Amino acid sequence: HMLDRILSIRKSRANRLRESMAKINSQIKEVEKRSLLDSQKRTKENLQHVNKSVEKLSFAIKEH
Amino acid sequence: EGKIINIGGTIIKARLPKARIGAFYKIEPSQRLAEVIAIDEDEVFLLPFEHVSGMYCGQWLSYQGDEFKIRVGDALLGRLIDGIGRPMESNIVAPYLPFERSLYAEPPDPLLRQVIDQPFILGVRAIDGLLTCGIGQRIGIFAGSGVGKSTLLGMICNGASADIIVLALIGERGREVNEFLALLPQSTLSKCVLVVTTSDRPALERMKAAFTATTIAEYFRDQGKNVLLMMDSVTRYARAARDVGLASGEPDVRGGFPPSVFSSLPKLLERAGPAPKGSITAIYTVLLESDNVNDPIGDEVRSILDGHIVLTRELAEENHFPAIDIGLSASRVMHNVVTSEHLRAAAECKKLIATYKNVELLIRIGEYTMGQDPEADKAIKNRKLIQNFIQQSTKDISSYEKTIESLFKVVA
Amino acid sequence: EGKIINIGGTIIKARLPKARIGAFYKIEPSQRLAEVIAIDEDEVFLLPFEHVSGMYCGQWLSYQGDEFKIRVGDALLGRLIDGIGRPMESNIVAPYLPFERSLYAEPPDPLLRQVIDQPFILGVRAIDGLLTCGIGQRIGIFAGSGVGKSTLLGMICNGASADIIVLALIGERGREVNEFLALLPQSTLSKCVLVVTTSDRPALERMKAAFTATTIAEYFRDQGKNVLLMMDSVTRYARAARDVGLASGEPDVRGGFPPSVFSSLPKLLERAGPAPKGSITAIYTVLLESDNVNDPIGDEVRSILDGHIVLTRELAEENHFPAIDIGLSASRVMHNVVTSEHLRAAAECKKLIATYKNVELLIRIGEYTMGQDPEADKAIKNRKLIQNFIQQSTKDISSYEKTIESLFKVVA
Amino acid sequence: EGKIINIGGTIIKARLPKARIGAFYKIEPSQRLAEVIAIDEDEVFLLPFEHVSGMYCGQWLSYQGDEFKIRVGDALLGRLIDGIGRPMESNIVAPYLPFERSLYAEPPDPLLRQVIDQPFILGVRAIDGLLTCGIGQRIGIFAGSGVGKSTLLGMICNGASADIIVLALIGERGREVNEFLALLPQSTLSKCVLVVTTSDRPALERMKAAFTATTIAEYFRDQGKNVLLMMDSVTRYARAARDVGLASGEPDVRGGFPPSVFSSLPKLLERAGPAPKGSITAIYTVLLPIGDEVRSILDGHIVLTRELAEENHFPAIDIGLSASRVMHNVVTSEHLRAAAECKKLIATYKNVELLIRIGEYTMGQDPEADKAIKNRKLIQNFIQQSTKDISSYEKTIESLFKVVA
Amino acid sequence: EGKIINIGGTIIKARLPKARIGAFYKIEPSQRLAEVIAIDEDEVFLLPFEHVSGMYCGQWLSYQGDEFKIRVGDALLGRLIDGIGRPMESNIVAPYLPFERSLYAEPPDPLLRQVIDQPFILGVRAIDGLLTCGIGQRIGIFAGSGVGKSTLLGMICNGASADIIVLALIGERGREVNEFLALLPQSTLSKCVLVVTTSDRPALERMKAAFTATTIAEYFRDQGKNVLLMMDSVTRYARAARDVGLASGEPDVRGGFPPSVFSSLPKLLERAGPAPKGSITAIYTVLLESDNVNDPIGDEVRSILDGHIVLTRELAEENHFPAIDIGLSASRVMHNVVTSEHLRAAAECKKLIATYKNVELLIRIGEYTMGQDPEADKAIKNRKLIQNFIQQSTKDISSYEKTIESLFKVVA
Amino acid sequence: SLPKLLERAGPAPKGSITAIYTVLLESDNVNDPIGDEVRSILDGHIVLTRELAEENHFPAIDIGLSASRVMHNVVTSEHLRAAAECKKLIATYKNVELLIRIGEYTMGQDPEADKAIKNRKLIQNFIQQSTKDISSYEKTIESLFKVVA
Ligand SMILES: Nc1ncnc2c1ncn2[C@@H]1O[C@H](COP(=O)(O)OP(=O)(O)O)[C@@H](O)[C@H]1O
Ligand SMILES: Nc1ncnc2c1ncn2[C@@H]1O[C@H](COP(=O)(O)OP(=O)(O)O)[C@@H](O)[C@H]1O
Ligand SMILES: [Mg+2]
Ligand SMILES: [Mg+2]
Repeated sequence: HMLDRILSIRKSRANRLRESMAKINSQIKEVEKRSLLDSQKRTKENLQHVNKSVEKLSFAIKEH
Repeated sequence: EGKIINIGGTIIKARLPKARIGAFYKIEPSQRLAEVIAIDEDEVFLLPFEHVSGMYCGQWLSYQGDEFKIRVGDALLGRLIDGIGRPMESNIVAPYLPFERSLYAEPPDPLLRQVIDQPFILGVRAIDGLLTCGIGQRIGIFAGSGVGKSTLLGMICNGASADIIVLALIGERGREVNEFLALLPQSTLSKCVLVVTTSDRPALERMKAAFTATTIAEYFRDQGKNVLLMMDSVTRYARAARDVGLASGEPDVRGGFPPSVFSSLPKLLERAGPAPKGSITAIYTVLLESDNVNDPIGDEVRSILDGHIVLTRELAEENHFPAIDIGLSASRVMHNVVTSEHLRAAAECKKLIATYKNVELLIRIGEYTMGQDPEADKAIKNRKLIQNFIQQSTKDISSYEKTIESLFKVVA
Repeated sequence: EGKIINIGGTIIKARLPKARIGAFYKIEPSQRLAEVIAIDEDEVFLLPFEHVSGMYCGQWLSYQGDEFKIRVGDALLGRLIDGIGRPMESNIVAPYLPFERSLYAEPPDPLLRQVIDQPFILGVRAIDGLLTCGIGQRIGIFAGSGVGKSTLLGMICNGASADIIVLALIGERGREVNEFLALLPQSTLSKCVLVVTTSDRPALERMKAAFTATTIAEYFRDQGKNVLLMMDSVTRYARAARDVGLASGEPDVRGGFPPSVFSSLPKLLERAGPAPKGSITAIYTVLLESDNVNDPIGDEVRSILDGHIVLTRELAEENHFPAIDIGLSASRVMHNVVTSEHLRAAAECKKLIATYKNVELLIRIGEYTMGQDPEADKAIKNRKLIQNFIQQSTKDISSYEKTIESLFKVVA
Repeated sequence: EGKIINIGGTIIKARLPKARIGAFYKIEPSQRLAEVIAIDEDEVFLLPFEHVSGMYCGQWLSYQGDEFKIRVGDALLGRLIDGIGRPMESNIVAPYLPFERSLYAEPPDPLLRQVIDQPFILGVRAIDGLLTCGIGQRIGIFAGSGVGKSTLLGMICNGASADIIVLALIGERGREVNEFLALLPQSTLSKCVLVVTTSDRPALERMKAAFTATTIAEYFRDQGKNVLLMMDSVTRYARAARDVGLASGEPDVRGGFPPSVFSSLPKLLERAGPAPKGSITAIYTVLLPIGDEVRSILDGHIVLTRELAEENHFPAIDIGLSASRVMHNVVTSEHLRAAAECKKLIATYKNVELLIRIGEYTMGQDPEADKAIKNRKLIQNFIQQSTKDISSYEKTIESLFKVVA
Repeated sequence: EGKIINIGGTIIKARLPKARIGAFYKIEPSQRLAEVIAIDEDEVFLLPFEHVSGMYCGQWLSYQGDEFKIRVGDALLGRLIDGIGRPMESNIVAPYLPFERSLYAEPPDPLLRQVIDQPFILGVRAIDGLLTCGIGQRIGIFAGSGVGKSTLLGMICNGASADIIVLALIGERGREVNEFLALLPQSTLSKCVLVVTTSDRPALERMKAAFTATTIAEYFRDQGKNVLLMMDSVTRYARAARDVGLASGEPDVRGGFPPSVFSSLPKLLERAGPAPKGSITAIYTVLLESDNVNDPIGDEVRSILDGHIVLTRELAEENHFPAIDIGLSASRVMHNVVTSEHLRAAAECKKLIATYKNVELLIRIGEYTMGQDPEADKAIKNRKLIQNFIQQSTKDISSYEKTIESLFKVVA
Repeated sequence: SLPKLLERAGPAPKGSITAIYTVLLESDNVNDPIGDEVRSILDGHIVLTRELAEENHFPAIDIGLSASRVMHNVVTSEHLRAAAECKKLIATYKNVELLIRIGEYTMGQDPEADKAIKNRKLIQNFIQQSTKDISSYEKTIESLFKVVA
């Protein structure tokens, strides 16, 4: 029953990495941006890493 | 004629020699009604519904007839009727109702109930373009609470292509019936018949209201019109029939429901199909809960009807009105109702919606770009016009040919 | 001969002595019949053929025949019959049916039944390829409500090549008589008896239609030809037997059901099958009350039939039509009717469908590399060829040679 | 007038001809009484109120009535009443009571319920500044255990613009009646008429306490007076009527309750509304199975939560998930839209306090949550006050209109 | 005065015409007593005080009393009493009890009960620092089997400061009467009355020991001093009364329990509490059927009792003793008793326990950056001080000032 | 009346009856009342699951749910040790199965999990057997010794 609680952390980790993606995408327009695209690149590969972490954990509920 | 012997709480006994079954009686001091459900040698069991605590030993009964009837006639267009078959209002004198029908009739001969081929124009672009009704199809809308069942239901009432509408609100409270029959205008109520009963009424009347509305619609069918019956909340009919069956004394078999509920749903809502003279298109509603996903009434209604609409809560949480989940919902008589080019267009739009759900969960995963799947890209670029085709405001009523024209637009 | 002393809604009690159990009687101020369920010293408990809602206490029972028998001949080929046995077609003249026989016959001798090893072509490509039938077996189609049973019977009736086809529509949607009748050509209806009862009909006639369909099938078996008995929802027989048994005072033993249901299913489902003279191949549909295969009556019917097809909603909502789950469905003559290379190829195709179902999450999120497991490699390689072999339309009937040819093509 | 057949623990059977269901009969040597639940052809199943010991085969039953009605008059103001109707204490003598009326009266059908006007002031400044309520409106309070609802009830008795205030402590504990009456003044008690009953008392009079209080409040409704009804713990009425129902013999349907309580609770709650004689403002408390059936049956839910009561923010109501359904028919449009914008000014703080718990949230463009941070303390001392802090209706309006600035 | 007609397992039935209820009779051949529990108009149900060894039909009965009374008095301290009332230790000389009292008295007038204001120092740090008890509060301890109800009464009874202690050991193992006397010092054994009945004793001793303990407690209450009453498994009273009443012709209602259990338990369980002179403060151990929430005898004891400590065995599985779940337990009478800063400290560290019970998961899963939740950052830093404040040893009793000092330094 | 049927089939002062009883369960649950009672009467149980029948693992014997009471008096000590270690390999792979199906298993942490992965195919084609195949006892135990290590 606590495996349902973990993706509530994993999906909320996804929302707090795509709102931060919207932070950098809002301030790539004003500019440092080459030093600032270094942060969205680690953000978006982690957002792909977090989205992969949900779809193998939301599919892991059906296996039980 | 006969006197009460005992009161067993919810069921009474009375000595009446050679009393028949199905009859209904007046308690002679008051004006109260009660039917017969079981016959012994001289001492018949007898089910009351209104009031029990005003009863003696030796209180008299009064005969009316063999089977309970209702007064049906062509003056019912625009009347709030009790579920037992009486006009509720007192501001008008009850008009000329000449005919005399019973509540228990039978469906027609199955070799006369023939195949349905014509479409039932509905106004909603989602139920009529992608899914399609037919004149004689019994739709069942499976909704929750707070998804927009009543707004869609008034959209059905207003923009339908029917001649006489017959509503039936079985278990309600007065704010909801006032909110719902205040929601549809006088041009709707000039053809509409209202069989309204509320949750404060006893269980026998909330059970007989479905029979009453079906009998009114059978009468307006037998003159040869396209009647549109709308039983609201067959769940609450089922709760009323559960209470009547358990008060009669009957072992529950599935989910706390007696066998009488499961055997009385088909002989209720098998009457509302095509006929050799006119036809009745019925549309029932089931309130599905998150507490019981099993819900035996929902499964049996899905097993009796033909074509269900599912209103999901996710499509209400994102603003997608009407909240019809296409692909989770379907109609059975569509492949012999619409043309072939519309049947190959509507399948491709549903396949585009399902493909878009898959491709959004594969595009946020990091493993999609444009070019390596042709079926994906066309769904990607047709997302917003498919969403402009499905979504429809309350006061935007479309015609059938405009729906098919916009559908042929939105597929290619 | 005897009066009535009780009417209870389903079972009526009659004070008439020396009544043989199984005999039937006529309520002589009417034209309705009743059959003796149980007796007492002089107080029989009997069950009416029509409804019970017009009866009273002192009402006589005149004596009729000692056992209810239907009339059967060769002139039933091409007719519409009820569950009692009397014809539905009024405009078609009454046939001359010279023979008569009772509905309760014993199965053949278990040594005179024979091992079945000739394949029965169904036309459905998945059943023929991966599963397969034998001329004489009793296969069953298990599904939820609205998953694809009736469609698969229509597909499997256009595909089958029997001599006589006896179709029983037991407790089903009364609209669908003309739809089953309009998907059949005339040269098929010239050899087809059609026993139709409807979900509105009372708990005896919806119970007794299975035995008259099986009796007509045994008649055309005893003429010496291989016939096909397709029965639509034997679970409606199960619900009717539950209601009659619980009205007759029997304990709940499993899931709502009395033990008389579980004792009366095997003789019905066992008098079909092989024989010393001819054979009847039976195909029963089973309506699982939720979307689970481990329903009480679904498990009880599965432990009696020899071969079971499981349709699941998870493939209906993916448009994987037909929804035949290859895993949970199996045939108990598969290894007996067919050659060894077909059996090897079918087993390998089933195994590589399973090993694709092992992997597909790693494909979805992009993790599975190519060359490390050849069984999963061949699964991923031949997926699209399999799911062009598994899906087929209702109009696509494929002969057995092209089926096993494409099966060898797809297994590699 | 009838001998007692046998004793079945909590059910008496008697041999007496022609009695109605609900007629209450009299154990004559001991002065106890017992009402009818079912009749046979000559024998009668009835059930006692009190304890059943001391009874034998052949005790007599005096008739003395055919349905139970309460001796109710104008002189009941300021007295302690049992759920049956007789007084509690013997220090005071029972005054003159001319009338008596039965506990049953049919409510009007819901198809023609009246319009609500005329704002009714309760005294707590939070709701009549934010979630107002009219005269004939019946209100449900959904509170918990240890949330401080007793002080809330005592302070909406104290400061209400009603000429009569009727409350029914139906099923309360032993100490809790003195715990409640310790926080009512004498000027309030000389306006109250109040029914008490404890869990000692039998379930039969513990369910007739509700009908007694509703009937007395209908009596004071007919004299041209605005009257307030309170029923504390409707759920304890529900469990009492449950115990009476399946003590008489009835299988249950939902939860553990028979359908008799589902036939009696809309009958008990559907009445007591906006009559033309000056009407009856009902406040019904439900603690957190049938709360769905109550919450869907009357207009206006007020929610008290432990998650808010763990701090010192009293009255412990949260406006973000409670609303009285009739405000546009009660209060003006200026007050309504100002109250609603203060509601969404509170509701945006809890979605931005959690974002200022973490160090990220700034100003610059968010016109709804930047106003909550500065104008927080005027909100948070507008929507709370002490037990004996009264705030009249002609102060909370301009106070709320200087809160919005 | 009558003959015995049958012997059951628990019950006797006799022919005593016009016998009262409560009137106890002795059996003329065999010296043993029995009291009347039901009437059946000629034929009475009696309940015997002992076993049924030799009980022949037609065995006589003789009138002894109209109700059963016990001998109480001030010369009862330091003694052991059974459920009937007689002393249980036999090597001692029999005392002199002056007065007699019936076991069925009435609770005090609710308008004359006092107001609970001052604390009852209990001894355990959790039920002093977090759920403070007042003098006159009725609390109950709710747990399953062997979760620690009797061990917590040992911890309370060891560090109790009451002027007189009545300990009722109702329907439990004979072994543990010496284990309770091993943790009673002489200063609190010189003023304690143990009413002990063992689980092997017959039904009405186990049914009337609760009434005997409450009668003794009301006697020493009416002398004018405050008294601690501690019942151990009042559920043993409840199921003794279940086995008595349910075998006396009385229906199952909610758990096997008759209505008489739910009629006689809220009268026993409420005649404690405050009073015009003196105050009984009561601690009722309650055993639960399963560890579920729908217990028909645990829920209504939870409802009619002002304060409850819930022991859950999920904390007894991680060896966290005492297993008090502070979120599931409450004390309605602590806001009237303690100071305001004591309330703030109690609420703050309950909030800290509730925070760490779900921040713990995202410490093990490596997702917790320090500082982003400061309250959780305060619930991780003070985890060890809390978990030494909450659980303590059995022999570790602590005074009230140390508990409030340690509470303040834990919260700060 | 079920123990006075099932107890008549066992060892005896002259002759013996070795009996094999097929037991159908009212669902797939083994805690059917008849399944539970006949499990508490008989001297060994072989529980066949439907998961292994759906995975085309035939015969579908679930090894963890199965037991044989008399085996420790029948087999040698070496054969009992090899049987226990093979059953522990099967249970180890059933532990790590969903973890490698999701995709977290990288080769190298556990010493027993790599042993399970390596001997997976040998264990599978030892347990899986065709219908028309029979083995002798010496070939069975030598194939057990070859599979287990
Ligand atoms: N083989 C199939 N191909 C396409 N659609 C199908 C197929 N089987 C079922 N369906 C869909 O299901 C509906 C009919 O289902 P049906 O088999 O009649 O359910 P039931 O078994 O409950 O009678 C049709 O509307 C159709 O769209
Ligand atoms: N405070 C405690 N400290 C340590 N162990 C305890 C404590 N309470 C209970 N236990 C353990 O749990 C078991 C149950 O104790 P007991 O109080 O007899 O439970 P109950 O009386 O409710 O059946 C005992 O065997 C004991 O070892
Ligand atoms: Mg079908
Ligand atoms: Mg103990």
